[PDB]
Amino acid sequence: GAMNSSNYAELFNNDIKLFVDDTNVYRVTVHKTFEGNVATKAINGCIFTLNPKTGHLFLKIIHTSVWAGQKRLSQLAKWKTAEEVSALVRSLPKEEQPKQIIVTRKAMLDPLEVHMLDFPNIAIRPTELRLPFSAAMSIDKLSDVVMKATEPQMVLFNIYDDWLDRISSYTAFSRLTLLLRALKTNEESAKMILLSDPTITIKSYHLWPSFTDEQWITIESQMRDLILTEYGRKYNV
Amino acid sequence: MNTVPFTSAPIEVTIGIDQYSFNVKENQPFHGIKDIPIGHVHVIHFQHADNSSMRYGYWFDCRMGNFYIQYDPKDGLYKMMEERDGAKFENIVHNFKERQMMVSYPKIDEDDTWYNLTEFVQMDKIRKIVRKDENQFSYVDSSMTTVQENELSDPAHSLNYTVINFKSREAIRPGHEMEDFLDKSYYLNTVMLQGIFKNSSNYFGELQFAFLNAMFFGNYGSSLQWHAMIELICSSATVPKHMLDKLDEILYYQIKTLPEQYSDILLNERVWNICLYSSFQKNSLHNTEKIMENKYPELL
Ligand SMILES: COc1ccc(C#N)c([N+](=O)[O-])c1
Repeated sequence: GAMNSSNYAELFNNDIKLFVDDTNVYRVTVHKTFEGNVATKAINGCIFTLNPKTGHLFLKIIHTSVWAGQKRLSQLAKWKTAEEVSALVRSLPKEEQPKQIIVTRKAMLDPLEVHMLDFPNIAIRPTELRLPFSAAMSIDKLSDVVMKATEPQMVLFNIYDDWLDRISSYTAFSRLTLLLRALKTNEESAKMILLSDPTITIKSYHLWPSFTDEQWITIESQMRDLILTEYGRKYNV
Repeated sequence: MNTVPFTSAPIEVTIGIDQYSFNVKENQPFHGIKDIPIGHVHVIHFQHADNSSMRYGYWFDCRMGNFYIQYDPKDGLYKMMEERDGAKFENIVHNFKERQMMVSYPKIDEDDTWYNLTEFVQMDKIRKIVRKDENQFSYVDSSMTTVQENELSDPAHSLNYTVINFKSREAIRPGHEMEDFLDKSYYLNTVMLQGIFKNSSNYFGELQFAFLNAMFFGNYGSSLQWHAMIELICSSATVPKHMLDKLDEILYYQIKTLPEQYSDILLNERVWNICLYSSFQKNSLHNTEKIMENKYPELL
């Protein structure tokens, strides 16, 4: 059934599982027309498919051409997501296929279940967690590769960089979700915190800065301050 | 006009015959039901005074044989049986008709209700849903589960309705996942109508039989089947015009006949609201939508 605070360590056991987030699949800018009406213009999107144990991210870039001549795009986006996730599973060797797929939005359950009928043993699960994966496009290197795409493309990343060399997957996920929650609540302030120091560098093969352990404690503290504040600035407290 | 005689009524029981019913007292001189209209299937059903648990009954067609009811004190129920000796039956029945020991099937002349509820229901199809091939009549009760229910446990005593499952490989063509899930026309028209039922009359017959088992026995799996068969039509963008018109008539008479006090359990809010207001066929069921809105506006 549903994934929540009570079965949280299940994410870091040795059964392969993926989170699927579809928030950033169908993205538009809303604008005025010459006649003064409103129209949308789609921009490239992505499916965020993440192994929370290993950090492996399967970033399926959704090029705007996939929407050409289609109706009800927000509904199609859910089925397109499920088609691509299913195609990904089929492309993996049997021993790499997930035993569970957790969708971050319940509206993905029926599209993914239907696309995975061939895989009766893979459990499709919702979650009660409010995960901040929508902020993935606030990660500069992910945003860059999505916006530069001129065709459909899958790009593979490790969203934990090399952290698993020093910390556990539970701790890595906690750090990831803290960073992403910050970026979602106040992107400018979060980004200032991370890379405002120009003598701190992100490696070419990494997504986040190369912090020492002590600098990550400071960084993580600065993010929790940001989140609590915004939560005050937002409710006045 | 045919007759189902009874050897006796040793236990107090409410007896139903189609949509009619009457109370018989313990050891009352009751010896059966006469003037039963020929040309329709019928159902004779029972609820004991002491145990409202288990409504049960028998689907039959008097053209297929001479049937009589006898109370079995060992199994504790009224059993339908067939008399092969056509003279034992003619004489046994005539004796009871002369002594006026029978109730008359109480059809009003203007009244087409039973025909309208059983228009497409045939005994031969009943007997394939309810498998007991040594008898010409079919026993159903409140507790019997359906084949599909059993998959999710005695197979001899199951209701073998046609399995309908909207999230199944049978329902969903590879490569048409979204199309087939959101528009079930290929499942309705190719898989079910052309492939399994062969024609819409057999589809409607199973739909009507499922409703009648839900209404008369409170059979939950039959109610699931009735709603599934409605929902498959309503969720199809492409349905023959004659089928939609006939469905509207079918459902109208089912909703008309349903006890007003059983609406809460026998009607699935989600299915009816989807069928009448969201589905492709939202504007195709005028008679059904009108009676539903005037009789059960709460459900909607
Ligand atoms: C033992 O055979 C019979 C007993 C009772 C009845 C009756 N009622 C019939 N009959 O033919 O209707 C047959």
